[PDB]
Amino acid sequence: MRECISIHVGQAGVQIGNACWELYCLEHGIQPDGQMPSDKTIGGGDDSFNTFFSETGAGKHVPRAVFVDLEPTVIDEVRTGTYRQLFHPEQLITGKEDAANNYARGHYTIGKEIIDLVLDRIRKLADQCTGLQGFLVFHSFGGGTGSGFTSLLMERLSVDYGKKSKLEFSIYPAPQVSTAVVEPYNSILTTHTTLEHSDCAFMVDNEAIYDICRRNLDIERPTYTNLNRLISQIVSSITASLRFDGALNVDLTEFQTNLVPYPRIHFPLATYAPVISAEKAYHEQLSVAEITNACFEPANQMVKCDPRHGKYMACCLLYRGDVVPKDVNAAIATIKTKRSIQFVDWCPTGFKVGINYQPPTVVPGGDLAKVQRAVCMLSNTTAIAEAWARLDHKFDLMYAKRAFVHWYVGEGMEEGEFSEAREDMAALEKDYEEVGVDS
Amino acid sequence: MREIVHIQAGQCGNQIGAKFWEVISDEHGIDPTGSYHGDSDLQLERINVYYNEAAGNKYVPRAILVDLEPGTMDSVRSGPFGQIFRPDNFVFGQSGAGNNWAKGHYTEGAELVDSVLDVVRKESESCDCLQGFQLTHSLGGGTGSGMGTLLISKIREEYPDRIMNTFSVVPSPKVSDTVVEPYNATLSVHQLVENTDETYCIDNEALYDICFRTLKLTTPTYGDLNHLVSATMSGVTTCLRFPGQLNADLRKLAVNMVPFPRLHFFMPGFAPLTSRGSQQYRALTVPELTQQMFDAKNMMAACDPRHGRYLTVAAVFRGRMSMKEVDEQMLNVQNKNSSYFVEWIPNNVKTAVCDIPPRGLKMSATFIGNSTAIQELFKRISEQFTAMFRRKAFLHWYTGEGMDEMEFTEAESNMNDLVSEYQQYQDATA
Amino acid sequence: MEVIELNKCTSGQSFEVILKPPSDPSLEEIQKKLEAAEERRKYQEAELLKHLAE
Amino acid sequence: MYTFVVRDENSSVYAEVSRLLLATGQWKRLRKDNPRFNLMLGERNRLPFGRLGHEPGLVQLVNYYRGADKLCRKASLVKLIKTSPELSESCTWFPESYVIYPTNTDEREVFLAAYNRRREGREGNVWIAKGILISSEASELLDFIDEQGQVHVIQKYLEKPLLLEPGHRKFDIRSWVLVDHLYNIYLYREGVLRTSSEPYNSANFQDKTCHLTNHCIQKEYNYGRYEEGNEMFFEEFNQYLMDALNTTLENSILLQIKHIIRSCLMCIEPAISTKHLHYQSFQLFGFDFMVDEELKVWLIEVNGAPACAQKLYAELCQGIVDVAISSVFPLADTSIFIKLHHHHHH
Ligand SMILES: CN[C@H](C(=O)N[C@H](C(=O)N(C)[C@H](/C=C(/C)C(=O)O)C(C)C)C(C)(C)C)C(C)(C)c1ccccc1
Ligand SMILES: Nc1nc2c(ncn2[C@@H]2O[C@H](COP(=O)(O)OP(=O)(O)OP(=O)(O)O)[C@@H](O)[C@H]2O)c(=O)[nH]1
Ligand SMILES: Nc1ncnc2c1ncn2[C@@H]1O[C@H](COP(=O)(O)OP(=O)(O)CP(=O)(O)O)[C@@H](O)[C@H]1O
Ligand SMILES: Nc1nc2c(ncn2[C@@H]2O[C@H](COP(=O)(O)OP(=O)(O)O)[C@@H](O)[C@H]2O)c(=O)[nH]1
Ligand SMILES: [Ca+2]
Ligand SMILES: [Ca+2]
Ligand SMILES: [Ca+2]
Ligand SMILES: [Mg+2]
Ligand SMILES: [Mg+2]
Repeated sequence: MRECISIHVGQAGVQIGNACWELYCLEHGIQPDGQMPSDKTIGGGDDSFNTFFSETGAGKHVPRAVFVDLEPTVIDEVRTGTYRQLFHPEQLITGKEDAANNYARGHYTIGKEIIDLVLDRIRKLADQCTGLQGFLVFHSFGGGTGSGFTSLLMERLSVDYGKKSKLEFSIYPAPQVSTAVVEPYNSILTTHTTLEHSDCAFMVDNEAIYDICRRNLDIERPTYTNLNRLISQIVSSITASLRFDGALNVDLTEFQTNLVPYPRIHFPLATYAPVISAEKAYHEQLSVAEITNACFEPANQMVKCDPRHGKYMACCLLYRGDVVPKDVNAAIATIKTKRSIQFVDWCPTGFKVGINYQPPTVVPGGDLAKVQRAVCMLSNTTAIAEAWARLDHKFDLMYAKRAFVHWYVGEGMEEGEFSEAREDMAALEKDYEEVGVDS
Repeated sequence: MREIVHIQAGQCGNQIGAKFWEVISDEHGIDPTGSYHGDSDLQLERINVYYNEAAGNKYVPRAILVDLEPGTMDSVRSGPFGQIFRPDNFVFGQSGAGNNWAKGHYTEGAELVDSVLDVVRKESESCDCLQGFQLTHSLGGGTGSGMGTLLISKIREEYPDRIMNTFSVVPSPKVSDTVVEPYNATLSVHQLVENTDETYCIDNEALYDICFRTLKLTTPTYGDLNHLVSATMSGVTTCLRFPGQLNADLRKLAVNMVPFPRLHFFMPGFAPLTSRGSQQYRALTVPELTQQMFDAKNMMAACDPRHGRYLTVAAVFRGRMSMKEVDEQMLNVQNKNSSYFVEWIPNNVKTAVCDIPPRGLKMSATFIGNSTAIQELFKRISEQFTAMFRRKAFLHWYTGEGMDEMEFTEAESNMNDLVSEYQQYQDATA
Repeated sequence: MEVIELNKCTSGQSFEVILKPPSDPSLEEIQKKLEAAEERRKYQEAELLKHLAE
Repeated sequence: MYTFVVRDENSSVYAEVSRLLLATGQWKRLRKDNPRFNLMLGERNRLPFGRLGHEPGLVQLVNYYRGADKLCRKASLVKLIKTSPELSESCTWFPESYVIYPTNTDEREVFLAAYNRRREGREGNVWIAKGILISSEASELLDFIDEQGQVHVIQKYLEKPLLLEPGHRKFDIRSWVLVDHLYNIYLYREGVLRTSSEPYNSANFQDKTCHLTNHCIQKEYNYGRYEEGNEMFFEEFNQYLMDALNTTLENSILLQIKHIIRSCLMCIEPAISTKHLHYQSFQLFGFDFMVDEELKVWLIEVNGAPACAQKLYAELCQGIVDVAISSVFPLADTSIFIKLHHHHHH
């Protein structure tokens, strides 16, 4: 058993962390006070859930988590909310003033005066770890803290923990719920800076999630709370193999092996089904074939893009609920004949399958209906580069006029860091195109 | 917790400044004594942005009141919310500035400014985390204009990493016949371009025309003009004072609104336009608000927005309404008039919704627009300036206080540079 | 077609199905980068204070 | 007010559609990089399909189907037919064809396999390359291919074309097909024969004003003799099939054409359909057919950005607007197309 530390950075990172640990707690029957009736090794152990929780003699299970925000409002909500007791005060780190939507202010200006403290609070978790594998990091691409401080933090964990794996959960900016017009700038900056330091990153476009909520949960205007509950189910789905017994994706290293042959191309697409509104009076339970087939609908992806026009390098299916291999194999047989699924030549056309029999747990009074069976496909497809293209085009439009750049120069960043970050993305979109297209 | 220090200067500054404290103090349920009597915790969550707390759970505006004559400050002191302001924050001279920028900036004002800074300093030091300063003043007189700009320069010296914001009333000959206003205002604009981060241009041309043409007031008074100012100020500060996501502090607003450090002069608008007293019986639908807040006739700066392009926009809807319908309408204005929004700043329109409406209304909308059409404002001032300056007329009042003609020439040039930069981006394209 | 690495347990099972075969900055360099940015902010601030002083 | 942008200046067809849209006074044109359009009329290359359908508040439609290039490049078309079981190598309406590269994948050896059973049957053995040359002699083409640089196609040449009289002439048929956003397949009722003007010279292959029926290669070498611009339309060609062959256009040719069109597009429907997508596509294709003396129809090529013929621009472009666009974006307040559908039960 090897432990994992979750780092949640900025409002989006924190709020989504909140949502994930609430769900993790309900999944493993851990209560708000930290007590776990089902756990019989009081005060310790090396069960699979202990990858995410440490224990005390008083019988208390505490996240291997650190929340950091440069302003305090959001982490205060954690400190006074339903899960207040679960966390130790030293795990919740806040500043006085925030990064004001500026990567440079978050990286260079405010980053400096707080990086050493955060590394120290992380080190206090790593020294309760018999065999740490590495970290899961949660942040927004578009916030000042989320982008600027995260990339600094990533650089430092590479140095103080070189042999350790780092996974990201990253919120890609959408105008329907964004709060800054500079989100493209921050997004490119932080991507450039974090790319060598990250082993595997799962992007979630707030646009995709927002629409899934309108379309499938009948929510007139989704809030972060709606979005985050949905996101937390996808995350939970992804991490389930680290927290439960199984033989697939049992460690962070395996995510890289199973999902990322070419290191820079480390952005797998997540697709999830079924998402069903809790208010739906009558619901016909969806079969294995049907929800597997929904995994190849763009409408169900975390990023809208079209995988028919790219190539796959890998694909895992992660099932929760009443599912057996026989049904999965038949579903995959019909689906291959019906759909456009082209792998790269240097990869086998196949799927690694993971079934966990426990059906998905939903938050009571949440918007999601309980379902008999659900699935989350993770596919490394060059189609995801469409999201890079979009973000780069917007960056080009603004940067051609130097709009807003003075705000970054004013924090000590050099203008040339902009074009260098943009060169790195140009090469990135180039790498995706070589891999994915022929003539 | 992110405190703002407010300063109000000169007759105009203090008149609108007082009205602002009346209006917001009522939105946050504070009464003339300074006691909370509201019935919502939304009212108090961010009360420390503008009020200090005091013994007996007392709220006290973080407000410095400045003038070179006593007159108006005795009118502040014995108006409705007069008692609420902290008495040692009244800083006043005796002489007045005689509508003369130079006196306010270089002679009479320099004597007073140190005492205002002492009061600013005492207010800055009890602040958990000071975000910056907002100044209310006119640009056409001597104190708010000349001394006000002096203050700004000095505050930036002591707090160079805090945000500076002004609500600056621009003069118009439709409202004042004092002949040197264009001088005073060109000299102030010079200061403003260099040393503020955000300026709300509140044009007395526009406020008068709104009162006359739209509110059908045949003899608008300063009371009527100020009712419009206070509603706009209430609206443009909503996101700072209530819980919220977008433009919730001065720095974040600035980053969203100012693509180029010099182009930080904003056009505010309001819907629905009301005259004081008379009630408004129909609530507006969300479409009417949207169409109106973007109407030229609802702008507090007398510029035609169809003559420019919007660099950035912030919209704030107040009241109980469908966010779905607001997003739809906000999206429909941009998609139906997309050529008026610069295409090289994607998604440049940002929209917030606060559940508390302003007193007297079920629904309202405030618009803040950084548009290239504001150049019309600076050209107008510049035309009036040049007509006098080219014969050196009225200059002896300024040269008599130590100034050189050079200083006028530099100022005219800087304001003409400003105007051409607006033009540059008006014409730009991807 | 071909199922492999079948693993079963009380919680679930996993396997692979195959339809077709084939055919770094130092602590130092960081503290530097941050420190240069800070000097750049100090210079920018000093120039302004120089200007305010004139 | 719907809005649109134009990103191919050189398109005969969409020039006309702009004009028709503007003229409704319910469409406003935007500058080419303004992202807030209902409709894009796109460039021919590196069209940014990846930036479509992410402007909230706007239903977005484009005049190309991403992926349709697989139909419309000779290389890919040939590949698509062999490889796709719905089409297959059995396929009897496409000329036996082969992809060949220079030596600067390939199936050169497999080309020879057939070349040396026609030289071991002494029958017809004329082939065609893809700048384009016909020869009986393999290496005169193979050495022609390596000496040109690009990837090419070798295709059995059709020695026994149907010939028009008077003239002993050759021709191809060009049909215009509109596929809308619902994947309705609409065949425009007017098509056109693109005739040769100079008797089909069998035993000589250099004098190519007779073997190639391209409007441009006839002009620049008897142009205008039997019909305007070497263009025979359908009333005429039908009438001639009646008089001279006792049949109709519908029966002898058009059924094969409809069949061939349906099969090509149904084949790729799963790969390109925009049915569940966040943006919507339509596209005008031009299919090019040969007819042999037996009245057997053969598919020559598919064009992804076809031009119309002068007389027909008006009617076609109106019809593109009617069915492709105003179906997605209705106005306030005689069908020139034949819809291709067929659900046989087996
Ligand atoms: C003689 N100038 C007029 C004026 O000053 N009028 C004054 C005026 O209207 N004043 C001062 C108002 C203000 C108050 C408080 C009031 O109580 O009236 C206006 C300007 C808002 C006044 C008091 C002399 C009648 C003025 C309105 C500027 C004007 C300008 C151009 C063409 C015609 C009239
Ligand atoms: N899905 C989701 N997105 C969020 C949430 N909170 C903020 N965002 C998004 O993240 C981006 C804004 O970043 P934030 O996380 O607010 O920024 P921050 O990290 O707090 O940075 P500063 O405030 O600049 O210090 C925008 O695209 C928002 O839509 C959240 O709870 N869920
Ligand atoms: N296998 C074959 N048998 C007989 N004739 C053929 C043939 N392949 C091509 N041709 C003739 O050559 C002409 C031109 O070939 P093709 O149409 O492939 O080139 P192209 O793409 O440059 C013109 P377009 O795009 O309008 O079809 C055809 O119209 C036809 O007359
Ligand atoms: N809108 C408005 N404008 C005012 C008011 N009082 C004065 N003005 C205008 O302000 C300018 C005169 O400045 P004033 O503030 O009186 O001079 P100061 O006291 O020396 O700063 C002229 O343009 C006047 O029209 C007011 O209460 N409201
Ligand atoms: Ca235990
Ligand atoms: Ca004196
Ligand atoms: Ca002193
Ligand atoms: Mg934040
Ligand atoms: Mg006065």
